[PDB]
Amino acid sequence: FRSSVLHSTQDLFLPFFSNVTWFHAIHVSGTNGTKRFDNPVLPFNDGVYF
Amino acid sequence: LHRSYLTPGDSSSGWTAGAAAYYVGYLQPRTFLLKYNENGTITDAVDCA
Amino acid sequence: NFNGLTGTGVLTESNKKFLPFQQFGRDIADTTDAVRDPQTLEILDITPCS
Repeated sequence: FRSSVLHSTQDLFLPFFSNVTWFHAIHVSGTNGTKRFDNPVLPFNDGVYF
Repeated sequence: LHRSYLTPGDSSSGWTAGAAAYYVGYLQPRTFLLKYNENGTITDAVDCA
Repeated sequence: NFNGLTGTGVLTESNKKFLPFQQFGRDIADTTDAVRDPQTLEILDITPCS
């Protein structure tokens, strides 16, 4: 706990104003009819702001 | 994803407005100057990079 | 020696409303001040041993 102090830490945080991969996932009824969505495998380098 | 039922006629093109969107960013070894409040909560941060 | 926070000092009553999840409690000069009661939810700030 720290009350009104300034502390510097060296950990793994999400950098500000970067590029985040919005991935839209939901049932997608196709023109043919086959239902699909956005689905691959996302790597976990060392952290995820889900 | 809910195969459940599709109700043809309203969702023929899949979706129009949008159901949900999940964001996946990547954490990076960064120096963060954290400002703690008198209650002990962080109000703002600063990344040197 | 509370939960491993070994140290000498005068344990007094404190107005340090800790955010509901912390325990250690340090300072800017990195001194291990307030410590929360491991058993109860009371916060006793430590002081030098006169």
